[PDB]
Amino acid sequence: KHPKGSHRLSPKVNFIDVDNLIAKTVAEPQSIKSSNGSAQKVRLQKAELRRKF
Amino acid sequence: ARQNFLGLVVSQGKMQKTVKVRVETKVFNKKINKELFHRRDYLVHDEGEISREGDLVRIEATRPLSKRKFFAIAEIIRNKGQQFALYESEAQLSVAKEEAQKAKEFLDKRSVRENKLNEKTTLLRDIRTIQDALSSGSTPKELLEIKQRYGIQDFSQETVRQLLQLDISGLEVNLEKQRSLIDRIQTRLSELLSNDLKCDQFLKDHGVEDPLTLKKNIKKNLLRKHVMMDMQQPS
RNA sequence: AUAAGAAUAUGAUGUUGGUUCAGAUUAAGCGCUAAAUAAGGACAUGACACAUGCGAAUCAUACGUUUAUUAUUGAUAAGAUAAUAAAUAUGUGGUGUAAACGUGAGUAAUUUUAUUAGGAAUUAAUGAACUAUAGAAUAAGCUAAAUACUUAAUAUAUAAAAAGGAUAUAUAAUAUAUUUAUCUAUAGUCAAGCCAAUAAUGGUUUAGGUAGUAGGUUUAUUAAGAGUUAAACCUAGCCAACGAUCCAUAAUCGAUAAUGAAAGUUAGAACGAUCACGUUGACUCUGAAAUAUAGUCAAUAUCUAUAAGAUACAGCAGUGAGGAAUAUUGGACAAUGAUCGAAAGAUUGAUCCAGUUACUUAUUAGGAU
RNA sequence: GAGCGUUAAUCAUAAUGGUUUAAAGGAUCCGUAGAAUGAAUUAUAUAUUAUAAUUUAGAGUUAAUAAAAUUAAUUAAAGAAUU
RNA sequence: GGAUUAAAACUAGAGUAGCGAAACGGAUUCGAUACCCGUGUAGUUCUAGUAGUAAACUAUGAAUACAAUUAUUUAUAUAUAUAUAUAUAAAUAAUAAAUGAAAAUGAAAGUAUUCCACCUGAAGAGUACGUUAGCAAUAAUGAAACUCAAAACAAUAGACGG
RNA sequence: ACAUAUUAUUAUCUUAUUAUUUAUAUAAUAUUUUUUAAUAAAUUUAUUAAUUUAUAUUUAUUUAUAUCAGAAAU
Ligand SMILES: [K+]
Ligand SMILES: [K+]
Ligand SMILES: [K+]
Ligand SMILES: [K+]
Ligand SMILES: [K+]
Ligand SMILES: [K+]
Ligand SMILES: [K+]
Ligand SMILES: [K+]
Ligand SMILES: [K+]
Ligand SMILES: [K+]
Ligand SMILES: [K+]
Ligand SMILES: [K+]
Ligand SMILES: [K+]
Ligand SMILES: [K+]
Ligand SMILES: [K+]
Ligand SMILES: [Mg+2]
Ligand SMILES: [Mg+2]
Ligand SMILES: [Mg+2]
Ligand SMILES: [Mg+2]
Ligand SMILES: [Mg+2]
Ligand SMILES: [Mg+2]
Ligand SMILES: [Mg+2]
Ligand SMILES: [Mg+2]
Ligand SMILES: [Mg+2]
Ligand SMILES: [Mg+2]
Ligand SMILES: [Mg+2]
Ligand SMILES: [Mg+2]
Ligand SMILES: [Mg+2]
Ligand SMILES: [Mg+2]
Ligand SMILES: [Mg+2]
Ligand SMILES: [Mg+2]
Ligand SMILES: [Mg+2]
Ligand SMILES: [Mg+2]
Ligand SMILES: [Mg+2]
Ligand SMILES: [Mg+2]
Ligand SMILES: [Mg+2]
Ligand SMILES: [Mg+2]
Ligand SMILES: [Mg+2]
Ligand SMILES: [Mg+2]
Ligand SMILES: [Mg+2]
Ligand SMILES: [Mg+2]
Ligand SMILES: [Mg+2]
Ligand SMILES: [Mg+2]
Ligand SMILES: [Mg+2]
Ligand SMILES: [Mg+2]
Ligand SMILES: [Mg+2]
Ligand SMILES: [Mg+2]
Ligand SMILES: [Mg+2]
Ligand SMILES: [Mg+2]
Ligand SMILES: [Mg+2]
Ligand SMILES: [Mg+2]
Ligand SMILES: [Mg+2]
Ligand SMILES: [Mg+2]
Ligand SMILES: [Mg+2]
Ligand SMILES: [Mg+2]
Ligand SMILES: [Mg+2]
Ligand SMILES: [Mg+2]
Ligand SMILES: [Mg+2]
Ligand SMILES: [Mg+2]
Repeated sequence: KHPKGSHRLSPKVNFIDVDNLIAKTVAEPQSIKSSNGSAQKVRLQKAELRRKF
Repeated sequence: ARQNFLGLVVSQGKMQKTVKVRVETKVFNKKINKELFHRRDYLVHDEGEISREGDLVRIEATRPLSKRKFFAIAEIIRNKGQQFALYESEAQLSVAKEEAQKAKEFLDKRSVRENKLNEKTTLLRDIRTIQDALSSGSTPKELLEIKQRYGIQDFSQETVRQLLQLDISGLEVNLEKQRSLIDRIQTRLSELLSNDLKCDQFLKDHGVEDPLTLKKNIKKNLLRKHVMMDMQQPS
């Protein structure tokens, strides 16, 4: 018998799916939004470079 | 993984669900340039209270269970402590029965000796009446009684000789038979080994298959097993 | 891998044995002496007391307030409205000060340090503040007004939100567009809590210690284990001559410094890592995290405004004191950073430089004849 | 040598030691712990260790045979001399 | 940790011839709190205890493996043409080797292994203080400061010796 | 001996503050609630001040426990 209130087995290792990690962390913009603004264009360029990296 | 140690249970039954386990680890002492064993006692959780003092157990790290308890019993590697408890209980019953039997065999022997001390008749005197009545023809009722004191219904010269037999005599004959067997076994094997042809035949006669193709030790054991199967089984 | 001895006993000899010397070094002081330059350091002592000036501000594109001009209105000029250009940070607001800097008092470890390819309770509806993506941003009240605060609405058992401002254009205050902010969710990044094992000074002429003490069960509390804290009920344990308990002393350590052939020994100033503290003690608030250099009360000292007041230089410079002994009441935000701001920019005793001082190191301090 | 000296300190400079007679064998033995040490063969293992089986050279038990009359405790006696 | 532990000493009760701390006398002597003599108390003896100390010495802890000889005893065994002879151990003596400052050790103080106790200049000091134990005397444990460059052992050659 | 200073402790005494926990109010505020005046608008309704009613949030006093600190003892 293992101690009462304790887990008999060790917690399961968490294996990372890089495809899922990429999908949740650096997801692509869902729509091709209209970046007519100067600040919108800069933000779009920075986001694209960050996602590529 | 969780840190596991091997140790001997050194205390049990003093705390509820807690035992003390002695863990010895190997360390190097730079000062004396020697690899030493370092010892430490662990307070260990025993959920099932199965372990006993003397057991060899494996303890595994757990969550904090008390101020000083951080390990639990994970397996009983050897259960010498549990065996000790079982053998002690059995001994009390086993010894009581034997002592009762021996006490009854001592009182019985005492009664027989007391009974014999109540019979004034003595072996010498009784054997002097069975040898005078057998040489004179008189048959006083004492003889009939003597035929009950000893069970010797018939009074002949070959009945007093069987009333006075000493165990030593039997031992002397058993010893001669024992010596004969040993001497015969040795001479038989000694001769067999001297004659390889008679040896090969000997093995085949006793049921060996191609004894010729055998080693000295692999075959002398067969010869020894056969010589001792021809002087101890037939007798 | 790199390992040297010497002087001193004795009448003389051999040996035992201590003492001292030859080497290197310093957070050094002192005596005598002293040229320039470059670089590295500089109160180890009283966590003693401190005159004076500085070290934390910033935002006017949150709200409010105040001018001037022009136009319209006001049949006489007091005001109103809009545009434009300024002013206001002694009004309400936001963000910033849990860091950095300094110090080593406490701390010998239920707490601190170091280490491990350690662990679970199998750690919160925590983001602190950036990144990627998606969605949302509603109605009242209170204040003079608001991106203040309060109460509601709707948003992953379901719970739990918000905020507008600036600039254009079109409308008749509204709508779009741009720009900068607000809120929520998911992941990442950064970053937190808890536990184990091992090691960490001297004294037993401190030998017995312990009574929540050791363990079990349950509730409360927490994101979370556990006599961690509080309550209840049980068992009689737990630690200790391989040194318990107690006392004294001390911030700890390194790929740092010193030394040695090396194992080691010493230091812990300088560089870096960690911990603790900001005159002393306890407590509370906010918060993911604070017994916070905050707040509350008390203690000690000082001060002026005499108030249920303010201050506490272990931030920089500096002064008195103590001591053998440790420096400028300097310059600059040019560089690297940090904070505020949409930006323009503002602030920065962080920092960068210089000053003082042979404290250390290095170079130079004239060759041929 | 822009230092030199001196004081205060740190490291190094002999245990690749000793205890009849020079500092140092505990009066003696018994025996607990020892994180002290300790036989043989073979087979495994994760290996100078562990486990299992097997073995008798250390250490013990019993008996047989021979030998010895001491050392403890207790009780019962003797002797020369002395006053 | 435990047990035993000379002599002296102590507690209680018996004993007390001889011996004999002390005490009191006689001598010796310049003096004689001595050496010598007398009278001689405690003690020396026994029983029941306390105490755990000695030059308690081989000034040498215990165990195991091992190494060259002789001599002398002892023990066991063997043999005989019966009284010796031959073996194997132990003890002791003198040695080789080895070790050692040497004196010497000699089966250890040799060659090795294992475990325990103990030492780190002299003096202060086995003292002071504390503690523990004891009826007590005491026993165990056991420092530091100050001071010094000493201090000690074996051996050598002398000098000296009632 | 002892006179001092420092620290620690407590079956003791006093105790700021705070936390937790009691009891109380003709306590305050908001809402609800029962009525009542005054006032106002319109021609019943609203507002204000009271009373009744519960609810939540506070406040004052109060009970108990713990607690900085000081006193006494050791
Ligand atoms: K528990
Ligand atoms: K000299
Ligand atoms: K010397
Ligand atoms: K110097
Ligand atoms: K702004
Ligand atoms: K400073
Ligand atoms: K410190
Ligand atoms: K906007
Ligand atoms: K201690
Ligand atoms: K300094
Ligand atoms: K700057
Ligand atoms: K010696
Ligand atoms: K006498
Ligand atoms: K002797
Ligand atoms: K010994
Ligand atoms: Mg020197
Ligand atoms: Mg400089
Ligand atoms: Mg200082
Ligand atoms: Mg404005
Ligand atoms: Mg303001
Ligand atoms: Mg801080
Ligand atoms: Mg809104
Ligand atoms: Mg509003
Ligand atoms: Mg708000
Ligand atoms: Mg709300
Ligand atoms: Mg909702
Ligand atoms: Mg003392
Ligand atoms: Mg619990
Ligand atoms: Mg506790
Ligand atoms: Mg309780
Ligand atoms: Mg300190
Ligand atoms: Mg160190
Ligand atoms: Mg430092
Ligand atoms: Mg240190
Ligand atoms: Mg410094
Ligand atoms: Mg603090
Ligand atoms: Mg403080
Ligand atoms: Mg404070
Ligand atoms: Mg200060
Ligand atoms: Mg300063
Ligand atoms: Mg001075
Ligand atoms: Mg400045
Ligand atoms: Mg130089
Ligand atoms: Mg050395
Ligand atoms: Mg020795
Ligand atoms: Mg001895
Ligand atoms: Mg001795
Ligand atoms: Mg034997
Ligand atoms: Mg007597
Ligand atoms: Mg006399
Ligand atoms: Mg005794
Ligand atoms: Mg003595
Ligand atoms: Mg002695
Ligand atoms: Mg003797
Ligand atoms: Mg023995
Ligand atoms: Mg003594
Ligand atoms: Mg001599
Ligand atoms: Mg109170
Ligand atoms: Mg207190």
